[PDB]
Amino acid sequence: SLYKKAGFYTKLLHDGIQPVAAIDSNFASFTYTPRSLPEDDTSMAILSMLQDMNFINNYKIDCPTLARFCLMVKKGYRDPPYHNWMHAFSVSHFCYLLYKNLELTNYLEDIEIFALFISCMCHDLDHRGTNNSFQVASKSVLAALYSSEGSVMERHHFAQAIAILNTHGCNIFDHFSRKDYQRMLDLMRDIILATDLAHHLRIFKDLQKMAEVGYDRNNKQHHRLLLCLLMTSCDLSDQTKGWKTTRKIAELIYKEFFSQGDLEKAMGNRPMEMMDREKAYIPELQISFMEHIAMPIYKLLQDLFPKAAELYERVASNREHWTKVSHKFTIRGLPSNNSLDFL
Ligand SMILES: C[C@@H](Nc1nc(Cl)nc2c1cnn2C)c1ccc(C(F)(F)F)cc1
Ligand SMILES: [Mg+2]
Ligand SMILES: [Zn+2]
Repeated sequence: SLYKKAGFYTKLLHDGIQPVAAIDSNFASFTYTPRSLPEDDTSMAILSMLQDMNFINNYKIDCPTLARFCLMVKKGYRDPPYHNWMHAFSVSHFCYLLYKNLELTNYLEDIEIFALFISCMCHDLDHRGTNNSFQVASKSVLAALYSSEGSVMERHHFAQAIAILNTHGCNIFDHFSRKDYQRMLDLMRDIILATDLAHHLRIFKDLQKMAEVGYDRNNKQHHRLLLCLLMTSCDLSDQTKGWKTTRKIAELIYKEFFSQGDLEKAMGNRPMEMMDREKAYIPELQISFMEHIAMPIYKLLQDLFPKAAELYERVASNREHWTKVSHKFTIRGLPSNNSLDFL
């Protein structure tokens, strides 16, 4: 359960921002797997995405400041199996794919899309590989700061994002007017807080109604709900990739969950069954997560954006693959080598 912080640029500045096609001809497609990209090329890819969406020119973003901001955000992640920089990078890449493939500009303001992308980058900053319940139980400093207000980790992720903006030479919004600077902070707060599953469970019935009635670009509330739905679709986007991606992410997520469970046992507390390596049956848990959480999110995305149908079909297909493969996975927890390659 020990996950370290690596701390407390020229290669990015000299080698100019790259055209996205030079990274991969499939870079702007829903079939691209951003986890395939070498970790050392991810900061360059973030810059390339912001340039391709024209955010650097439209918001007059200072490129050295942007390069420093990206490296600070990258260094802001610990190394648990799942909630690391590669997860934030892949979530950020999905936001870019929604911009490129759906008609985001016809649904949200440019500032809201910029905020969605920056939030994707920051949304799990300094994650400890433990959930909100653990913060409360371990009586952590984060729980002391935020438990009474809800969404402990998510409030921390946003505070970490703010601390980066406040770091000398990293303020990408420095030249913004007081009103626009504040709008960026408010958007980043609401978007990061939307990543708490408990918040998604609370606003579901309303997302279910926005799609039932239809999206209205003039309803300020429709903009807020959409950002919540889009942020959760970026968060769970590993489920929209190929079977091998969902299998590898299940391995990473459960290795992280099982480490929390071992830690709870060491503290003399009984962990949730899904976090207990002696009780959890991964295929059943994954199928339940896809049916209750991931599939309804992509079904809503499909209802609002017709071009998003392929995303929902891929999630449904992956859920079908888990059912069919379950007969070959006869054990609770993970095998001795922590790998699901046998599937
Ligand atoms: C922390 C993460 N939890 C998961 N739990 C399980 Cl059982 N499997 C998972 C994930 C993520 N990917 N997979 C495959 C999470 C859940 C819901 C959301 C939200 F709904 F809000 F979008 C955001 C993150
Ligand atoms: Mg999170
Ligand atoms: Zn996340």
